[PDB]
Amino acid sequence: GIDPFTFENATSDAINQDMMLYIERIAKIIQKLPKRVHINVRGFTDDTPLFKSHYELAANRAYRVMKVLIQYGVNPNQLSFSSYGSTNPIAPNDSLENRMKNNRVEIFFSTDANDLSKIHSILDNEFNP
Amino acid sequence: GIDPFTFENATSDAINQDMMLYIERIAKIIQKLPKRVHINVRGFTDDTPLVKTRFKSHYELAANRAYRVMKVLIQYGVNPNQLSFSSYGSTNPIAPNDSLENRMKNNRVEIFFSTDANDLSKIHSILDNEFNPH
Repeated sequence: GIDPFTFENATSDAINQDMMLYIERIAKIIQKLPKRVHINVRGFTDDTPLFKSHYELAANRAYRVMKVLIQYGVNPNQLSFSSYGSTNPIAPNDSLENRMKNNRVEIFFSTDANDLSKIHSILDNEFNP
Repeated sequence: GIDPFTFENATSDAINQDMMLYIERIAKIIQKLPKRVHINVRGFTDDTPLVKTRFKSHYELAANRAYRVMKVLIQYGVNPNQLSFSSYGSTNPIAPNDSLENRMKNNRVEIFFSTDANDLSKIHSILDNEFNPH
């Protein structure tokens, strides 16, 4: 299914060419969804020491991804972004591997139950050969 | 006292030079505020039916207005963590949509501050210092 947008280094909001292409793919998918469906782009970090806060770094990540989605044709009306800083990690900040996991941006869908079926179907088909 | 960013007509999302200069003043003030104060950049339209535009609803036009203003604030150094944008479409007009000149007033972006009661005083002072200097 949809993987989060991972960031290569703990302290950067830079998006490499591979994630740029993956954001483009998701943008195109988003434009197939019902118009009443909105997308919240959520930014997170690990607890790597530092940007004057992890909220700032997360916000930049999320904002940048949102900007890329709009560049590739997602309607701004459907979009928002949010920063979660170093909170709500995918995994404890134990290892290199777990920390790297936590530096990411995730897509949340806002949908009624009818459109939820339609998103589900589109995503199930998009990511299953 | 502090005016909205008013757009040129019912369908424009263009930010002209006068508006860039005004957005820059607001970016300046934002960077002086307490870190706990956040800013919501709100976009609006009149209720004129959309013609000669790209732009399938007033919500989409209002969103691009607000988004574009927000991008400019960030260009001028406002921290994205303190920012969001919201589209209100043709809702919550400032003027009745009864005449052409009143409708034109509704095509705007407004800056909302999110603040606790203690920081509110600091914001007021900062706004005063910028927009009523002496």
